[PDB]
Amino acid sequence: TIPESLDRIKEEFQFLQAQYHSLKLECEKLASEKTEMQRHYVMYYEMSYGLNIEMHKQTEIAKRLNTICAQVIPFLSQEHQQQVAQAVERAKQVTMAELNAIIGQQQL
Amino acid sequence: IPESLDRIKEEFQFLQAQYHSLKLECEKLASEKTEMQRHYVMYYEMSYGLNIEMHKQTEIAKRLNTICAQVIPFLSQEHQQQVAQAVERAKQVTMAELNAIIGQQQL
Amino acid sequence: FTIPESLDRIKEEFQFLQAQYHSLKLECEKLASEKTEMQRHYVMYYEMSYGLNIEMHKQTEIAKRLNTICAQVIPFLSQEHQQQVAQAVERAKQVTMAELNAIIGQQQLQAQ
Amino acid sequence: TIPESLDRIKEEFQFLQAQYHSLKLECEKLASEKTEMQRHYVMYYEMSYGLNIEMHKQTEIAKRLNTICAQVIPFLSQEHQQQVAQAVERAKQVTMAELNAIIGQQQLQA
Repeated sequence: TIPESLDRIKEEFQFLQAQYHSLKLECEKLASEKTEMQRHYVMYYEMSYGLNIEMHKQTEIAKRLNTICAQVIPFLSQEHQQQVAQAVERAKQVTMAELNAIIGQQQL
Repeated sequence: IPESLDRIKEEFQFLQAQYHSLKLECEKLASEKTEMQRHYVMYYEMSYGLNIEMHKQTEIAKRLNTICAQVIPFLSQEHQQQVAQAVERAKQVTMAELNAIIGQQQL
Repeated sequence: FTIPESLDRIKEEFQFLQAQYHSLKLECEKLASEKTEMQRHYVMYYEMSYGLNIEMHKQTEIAKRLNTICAQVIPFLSQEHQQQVAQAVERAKQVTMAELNAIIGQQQLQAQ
Repeated sequence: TIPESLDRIKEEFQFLQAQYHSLKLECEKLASEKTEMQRHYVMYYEMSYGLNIEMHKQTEIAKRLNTICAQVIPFLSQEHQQQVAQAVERAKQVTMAELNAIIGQQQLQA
């Protein structure tokens, strides 16, 4: 009709307007979340890089030390060689037990 | 009257345009946040998985130092000199070396 | 934005307009009746105007004839008497408003 | 439901406009006409009155004249009475032809 159509238009307006509102807040939350996520992302990236360097360094040092020991072993007594062989053998034996054990020692 | 209906129609176009644009931008934002959440997760478990190996290598290193230091006084006086210098040579890493290894590992 | 203050404007103006259309319609609808009354009264008074005209001319001519008669047959009578009749004729052709009022009042109250 | 309703409003508003316009027209024309009929009504009312008066006058005069003619009838000749009675009977008798004729005369006269 005519007086019932004019109310229909305003009703539709209030509804649509509400939609734009909720959408706006919802998108604001997306700005916040995306930003925070970005911060954390870059953070753990830098972590990955910096730790990768260290890991590589320690691997290298270890390799070197093993070279020294392996090339300095024959310059020893037989009874010694028999011992340092297994000593080196277990020095390269590292388990998650010891691992997390010293992890907590590091964090505390 | 007729100059007032067009206010309704035009303002409506204005509003729906706004809502449409905001919808588009918002969907783009969902895609973005989800994508960098994926990236974040990836680099998180990167951090963890690398940290494990790092501490592992550190521990191996300390142990090796222990042996090569405790089997050093059972060594020769002219030899202990060589081995000590060698130990202090091994625990010494400059950026050039690590660079040279990084390049070597990614090909 | 003033979309809600604009939406009710057209409502107000609408019912305003249709109110005017209503009032105008009843006014015109009455105007038809009044007009038909004017017309009817007109045809009545026209018809009666004509019908009365015929009678007026008739009685005019009758009176004329009768005066012609009385004057023409005036000298064919007594000498002392024609001077009386000659006066009766004068007072006859003289009609006063009082007499009129009398005749009308007689004519319309015998109509009841 | 929006772009199909706005045009509906505009359309029916134009409709209403047209309606009121036609009505306004008929109203004006009815004012003019009703005045035209009221005027005629007045004119022929005044005419009715003005003719009524004169008719009544003539009828009264005729009545009196008949009275006189009846009164002096016995004072005339016995041979004449039988003529003047007939004369009066002919006078108070008007046919539509005489009406027609004299109306014609009074008209083409002035």
